[PDB]
Amino acid sequence: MVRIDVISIFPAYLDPIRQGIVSVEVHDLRNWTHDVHRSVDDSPYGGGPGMVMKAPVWGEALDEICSEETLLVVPTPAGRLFDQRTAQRWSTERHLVFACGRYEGIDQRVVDDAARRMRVEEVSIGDYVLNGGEAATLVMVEAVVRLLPSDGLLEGPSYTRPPSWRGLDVPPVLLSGDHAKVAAWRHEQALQRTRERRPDLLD
Amino acid sequence: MVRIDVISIFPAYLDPIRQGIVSVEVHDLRNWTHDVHRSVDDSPYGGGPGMVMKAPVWGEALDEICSEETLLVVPTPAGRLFDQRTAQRWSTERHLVFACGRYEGIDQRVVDDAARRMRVEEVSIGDYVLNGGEAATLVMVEAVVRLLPSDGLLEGPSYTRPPSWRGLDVPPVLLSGDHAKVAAWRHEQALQRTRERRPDLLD
Repeated sequence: MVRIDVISIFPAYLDPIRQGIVSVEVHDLRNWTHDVHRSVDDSPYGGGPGMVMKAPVWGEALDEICSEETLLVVPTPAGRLFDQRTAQRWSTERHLVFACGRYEGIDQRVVDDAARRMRVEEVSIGDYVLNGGEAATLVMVEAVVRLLPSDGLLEGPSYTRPPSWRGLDVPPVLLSGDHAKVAAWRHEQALQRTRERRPDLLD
Repeated sequence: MVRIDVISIFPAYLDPIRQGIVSVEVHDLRNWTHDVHRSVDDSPYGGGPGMVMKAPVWGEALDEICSEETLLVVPTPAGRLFDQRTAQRWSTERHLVFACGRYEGIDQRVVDDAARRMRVEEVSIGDYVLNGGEAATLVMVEAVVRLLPSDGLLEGPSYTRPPSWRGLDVPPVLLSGDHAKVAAWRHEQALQRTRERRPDLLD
């Protein structure tokens, strides 16, 4: 079984996660503050365009939630790219914890301190800016949980009934179901589409 | 104002979207079926590992929701990569529609038919497999809506109080707040981190 914990200051963002192989629980980071403010952020050393999430609050939260077996994931645009190989690899773990940052991110010593007792990976789901880690966590959790109990080319187009719709016909090779003919046409289609859309996959 | 419509067979997945500049509305694709089954899929022409979403159901739904000004977005792993430039570009539109596919995707003639009357973009948020477009839509909507009323390097680490926590000290240059010194150290840090984590950003 995989146990998954998510720590966020916007726990309600993680409601779709719910939509004995996996266990999920969402935690409000403010539960580990000790002031009337329930403050989780403070000014950046050296100056900066926003606020940085406090290390003591996070340290206390990870002290409680994590053990030596935990794989701590930190969603951040400064991280390594998430991909299908990572999702598969994470699917073999027994405890995943997602630390969702807000504002300009989390004090770096959080990750350094945590790395003393567990494994930590800083990852980005893509080259775009979000308000925080929550949406990225939803994507990575979905990608992992679905793996629980021309491959380098894009998928080509798929078709179903009817054979003709609004003037557009299904390619006849697909209707004349010779397996060799279909596969050849599909590899041609996958090739052209990869060239058109993701030439980097060929370099 | 940007009007955003999302069409899905799992509309409840889009609840966090709610968390006069933007308008959001989620639609259940099954509302445009006309059979007791409320069937949205059928067998793939030429054979395939799963089912393909029907073109008539989708055509009817997009007939109702889209107009000539609509930018139709189709989340799919066969699409162009979503990035920050796309998010900015989409933020200038007046009507975004997200067509969330399930199973092996949507009959390709849906996109071809739609492209007769509107602009259509097939996009992927990253190189990983999800169960459907819904989670990707949450990511792209967040990325766009937040834009409404060493740049090639990763962000380096950020620090806030205290100056020493659990044996780990904030780099002294950040405490000795010379703006020139801070910036130089930060560009060095951003450089090394990009090299370590995303060498492709340098190629």
